[PDB]
Amino acid sequence: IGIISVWYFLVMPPIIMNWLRVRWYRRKFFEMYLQFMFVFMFFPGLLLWAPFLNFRKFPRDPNMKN
Amino acid sequence: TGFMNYGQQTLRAARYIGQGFMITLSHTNRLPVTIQYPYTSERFRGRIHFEFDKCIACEVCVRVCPIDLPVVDWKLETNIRKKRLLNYSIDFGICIFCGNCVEYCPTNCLSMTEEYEFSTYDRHELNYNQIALGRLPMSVIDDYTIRTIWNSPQTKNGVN
Amino acid sequence: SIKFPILDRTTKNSVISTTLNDLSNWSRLSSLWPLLYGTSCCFIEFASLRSSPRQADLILTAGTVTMKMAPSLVRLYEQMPEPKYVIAMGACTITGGMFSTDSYSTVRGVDKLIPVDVYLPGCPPKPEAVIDAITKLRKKIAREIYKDRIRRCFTTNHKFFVVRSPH
Amino acid sequence: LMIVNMGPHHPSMHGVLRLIVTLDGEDVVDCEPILGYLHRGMEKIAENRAIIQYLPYVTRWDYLATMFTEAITVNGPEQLGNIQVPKRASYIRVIMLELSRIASHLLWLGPFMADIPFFYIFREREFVYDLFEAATGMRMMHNFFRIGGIAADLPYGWIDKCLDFCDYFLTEVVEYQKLITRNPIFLERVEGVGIIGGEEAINWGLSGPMLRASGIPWDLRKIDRYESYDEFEWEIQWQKQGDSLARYLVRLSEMTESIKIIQQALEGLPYRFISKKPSPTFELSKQELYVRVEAPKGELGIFLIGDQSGFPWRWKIRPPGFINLQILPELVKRMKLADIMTILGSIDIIMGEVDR
Amino acid sequence: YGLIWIFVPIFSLVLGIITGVLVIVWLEREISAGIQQPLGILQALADGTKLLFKENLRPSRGNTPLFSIGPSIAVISILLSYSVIPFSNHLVLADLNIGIFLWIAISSIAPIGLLMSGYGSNNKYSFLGGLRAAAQSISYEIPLTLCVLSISLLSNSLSTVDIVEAQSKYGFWGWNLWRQPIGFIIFLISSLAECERLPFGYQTEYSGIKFGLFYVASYLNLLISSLFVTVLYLGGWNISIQIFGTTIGIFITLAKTYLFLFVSIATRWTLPRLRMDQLLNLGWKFLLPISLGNLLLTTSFQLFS
Amino acid sequence: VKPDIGQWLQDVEEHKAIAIYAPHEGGYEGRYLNRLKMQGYYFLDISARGLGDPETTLLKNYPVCPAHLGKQPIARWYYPPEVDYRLAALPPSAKGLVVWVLEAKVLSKSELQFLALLPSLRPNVRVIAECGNWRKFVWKPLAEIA
Amino acid sequence: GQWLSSVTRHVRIYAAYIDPETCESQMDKLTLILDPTEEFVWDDESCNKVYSYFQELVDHYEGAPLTEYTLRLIGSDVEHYIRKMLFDGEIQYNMDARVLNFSMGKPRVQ
Ligand code: SF4
Ligand code: SF4
Ligand code: SF4
Repeated sequence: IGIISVWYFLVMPPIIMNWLRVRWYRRKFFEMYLQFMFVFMFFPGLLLWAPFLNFRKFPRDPNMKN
Repeated sequence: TGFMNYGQQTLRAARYIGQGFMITLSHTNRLPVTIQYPYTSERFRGRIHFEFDKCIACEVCVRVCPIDLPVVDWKLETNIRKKRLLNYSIDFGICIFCGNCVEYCPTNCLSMTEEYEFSTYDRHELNYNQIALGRLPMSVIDDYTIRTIWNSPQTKNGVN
Repeated sequence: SIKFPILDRTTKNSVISTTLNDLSNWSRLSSLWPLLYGTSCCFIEFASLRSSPRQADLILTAGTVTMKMAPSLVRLYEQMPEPKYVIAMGACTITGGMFSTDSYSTVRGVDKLIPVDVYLPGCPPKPEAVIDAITKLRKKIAREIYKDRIRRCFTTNHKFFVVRSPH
Repeated sequence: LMIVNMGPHHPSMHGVLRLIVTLDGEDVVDCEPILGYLHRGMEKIAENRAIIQYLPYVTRWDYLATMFTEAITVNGPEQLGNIQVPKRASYIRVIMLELSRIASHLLWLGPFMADIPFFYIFREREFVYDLFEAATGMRMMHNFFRIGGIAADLPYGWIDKCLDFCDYFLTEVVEYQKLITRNPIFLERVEGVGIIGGEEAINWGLSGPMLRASGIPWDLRKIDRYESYDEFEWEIQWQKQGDSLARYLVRLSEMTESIKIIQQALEGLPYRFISKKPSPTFELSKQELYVRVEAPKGELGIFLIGDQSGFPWRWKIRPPGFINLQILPELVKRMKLADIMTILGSIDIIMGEVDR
Repeated sequence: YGLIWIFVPIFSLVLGIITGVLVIVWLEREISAGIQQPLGILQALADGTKLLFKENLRPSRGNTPLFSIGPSIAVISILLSYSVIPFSNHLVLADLNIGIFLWIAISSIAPIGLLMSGYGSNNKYSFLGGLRAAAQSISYEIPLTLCVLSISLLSNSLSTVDIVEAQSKYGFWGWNLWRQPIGFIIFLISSLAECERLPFGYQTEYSGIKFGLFYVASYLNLLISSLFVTVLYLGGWNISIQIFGTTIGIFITLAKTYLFLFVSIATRWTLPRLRMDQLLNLGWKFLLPISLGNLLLTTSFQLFS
Repeated sequence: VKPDIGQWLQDVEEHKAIAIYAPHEGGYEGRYLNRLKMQGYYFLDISARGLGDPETTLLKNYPVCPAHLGKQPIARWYYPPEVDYRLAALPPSAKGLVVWVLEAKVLSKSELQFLALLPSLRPNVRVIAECGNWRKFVWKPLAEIA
Repeated sequence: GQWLSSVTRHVRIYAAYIDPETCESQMDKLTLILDPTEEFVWDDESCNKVYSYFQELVDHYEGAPLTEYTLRLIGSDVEHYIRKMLFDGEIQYNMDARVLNFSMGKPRVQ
């Protein structure tokens, strides 16, 4: 069960959060309904992915002018 | 048959709850707009842009103001009609941005901008100078987190 | 002309204690949750952005405060006394607003009534101005390390009876 | 008889007010409305300020519809000096005043439906404030009323959005009309209150929705020939059901009547921005002039005794809703703590014009 | 070994219900961000630590033991009855011969915490609010335990794992949605209405950790009512129309409790307060007689079984 | 997030002029200010969104000019300076430096930011903690463009 | 109602049964709470001087009805006395609160 636990706690949560990102607007309320059910079922694996956020913000083709 | 009338009232109630549930389920489909943080036209009347050498005489900002807040000291220079203006002190805690002297200026060096991010940590910091009031705020197209704000259009559904 | 602090040392200088202080401060800077406090022209930002008057310590004063409003306001701050502060989100919570000269029944700012961290431009700005204000406040609380839990009560009182004349 | 405090932070959000009641049990029987909370002293400062300086001050009265306050306080000096407004700017003023009446009634029924949600009306309100931004530029803090009309001109996008507002707005209005016929909780939770009739609402002080709730076709701008009201389509609510749902049908019919007025005024276009502007500064005369306009709450009024100076010698305002607040001491006698929320909703009042 | 294997289902269950109340907080925030238009997942723990690290805020009233244990009993009255849920054919906390009956007792000791809250607060506001909250916890208990009784009468068992197995005989139609939809409506209105959620304070002196206790007690009340929606009407782990059966069954019952969370929060946002008179008109003159009515119906119907 | 390193403290004690490129994503900015405050220092605040002539405001006792509401006179008095009075606002001796926390990178003028960074080089106990125009991550670039 | 006070910064009337910091119920015992916000230094001898001055002011200014207007007058000239005491340097500031707004203006070089 430790193999299945690290599988469900490592492979699942970035794909789950990615499906939460890329399907935030492209959804029926049926689709938002099943996504809400999925994110309710799939909560405590998202603890190692909650503070880290890397591929999130570039809605252009900009340059790092900082 | 009073409990039958209670049942008929709840039948009409269940019909209304189902119809209003369809209405609210359709109301939950407001996906494209979603106003939030970024993470208007020229008459925003936000932060007031000021120019120092174009400000010359008539002191109309201290007169048409509803509270008379502007404090500008001036000493007349001889034979050249120069008032020697100094320290254009505007307190935005005193200021309402109600906009009288913005359009009532004879010089019209008072113009408005779109800046409103003046939430500060102290009240004595709000006493601004004439060089702080001459700063171009922001070109809001040129941010990596701000897209085009839906000014002319509405419900574009183009971000997705 | 100011006073002098103590400034002896920082006793909690382990990695675990400063880690817990940083995490508790950042989570304290994350969970604003205001009790709203509208009932004025700055209530209009609430629809774009509890009821127990001792719960929410991170309230911002988004309202036009008057002299008759002031006893209930200082009682409500007595109901939020120790942990957190208030944010002035109105020119009338700062300078008295547009009636700063001639208004008798309106206080010239709550800066003579309550400790205020952040002063706003005042009259209803855009709904992201309150977001920038609570972000600044989060940067302010992030500077705070909970003052190393350092405590003083004055307790000034006269037990002589006043020359009273009630109704 | 446990005394309710009725504190400053109400469980509802309709202003700050004081309604201490003895309430023997849950039946409220005696009302003592204490006011003075949102007070500014408009009269003495208005005596100490000019018209162009108390003209930014007319925003703190009925700020859910700010066109009415500045409209009546600019229509004061227009009829005082007998300066003619051209027909184009006056009709555009009629359009924006009826749009502000629309905004006042929808911003009433928003938090009223929230107490008894926000984005069910904000889908409309974002385009409504887009119309306010295309009309004057501000959200609700406009300063665009002159003696000759609007201070600026209408842009070429605002007339197109005004043409689009009718089939953007009336469809969701009539989708919101059928809810009270469908949903019986409005037929059982706000049904009943408002038991005053017409001969009594004329008797005390009432005007607006509380006077049109009894089936009286009352209108100032129909009796007084003002802004050519008999040209446009009118249907003043003669709904005689009395109660609070009668007031809701009154407000739906007033919004639909304003929709009909604006829809007939979409293609009217009978004429510049400001007529009679030689100089930036002027004065006022000394007459005995009380000017009034059809408020959304009923006969907003401006009393004026002149000084022939830069300052008015007397400036007293008769607000509609503050005279409409007098009837609750009589509409408190046989109701509940669960009823006073519906009462202070159906008064349709904010405390900006109350204390002032 | 003598206590580790016994403690770890309790520990895993406490961690599971903390994650579930995190789900309920951020899921009501997500439905409010859908109907009202990452960092947000940890914002709920930030809420919990904002409510945790605070001031005690004790006034001058001399009811300090009741002031301490008021919100504590309000938490216990939900937390003690999480030993009851058969998430699968295994991983239930106890065998629990009286399954739902202990839940009815622990949910019935909740007005004790409500009256202890109404007396721990030296305020007439929270006094009247504790009276109202205790009275609506009392008032909505009877059709609640009536439809509980009717489902346990269909199953002829009180133990929850037995009724969860018993729902899977006819198949998809064997669930109690198609056996008692009327009693399902009873359990819907009793689940939504009791927790001061579907109609509507009384925390005007409780602050700091006690306000957080009332917070977590209300949302765990929502959690346990939702998990009984799962294990009564929707099914525990059966989708008919080793180790992996437990792992798929916990996903099935969590999808069912997410379904009821979405239905409950949506019905909260689309219904207002019953204004406290139709509330009791419902729970006494309407809801209790029709709960007795479908009790008589299921009593007549179990003769042939 | 939360990369455990005090390299920003090394930058503020080495360069003492760093643009804090950090978003409006909550309070992820004051943690290094809290570590400077826990080191015995004292940190006060400023903002360049309405600060004009910054060297004439931090020194040279810029004027008070109280805003009369049409009732009082001009009363051209001289208020004490910003950072000179802040150096006068250190009553004990254990305070090693004074941190000037600036939180407005826009409306700043590149020339005047270099003038303010040179004013952080004027007093040895002055630390410049300016903003960095709100990048997505937390970047501590030094005053190179200014 | 029950609160009868004119409470500002550094001056709070609070005519209630307050011996210690626990509020109550209301009586003729005016409990002058000073400095709620930790704005100035407020040494104990100077606090005793200001409290004795306020006692002399409420002793010489009574005789009329002690309603709210006398409370406004006595808090107002008590704040004038605190301002003229801090301007002469008897009351320094604090710089230990999170604001330190310098509510009475910066002391000049005069
Ligand atoms: S800016 Fe306006 S008020 Fe100032 S001197 Fe010029 S004309 Fe006069
Ligand atoms: S911006 Fe507005 S308040 Fe300020 S001086 Fe100009 S007109 Fe007066
Ligand atoms: S400053 Fe003006 S808009 Fe803001 S709260 Fe006060 S009166 Fe209202």
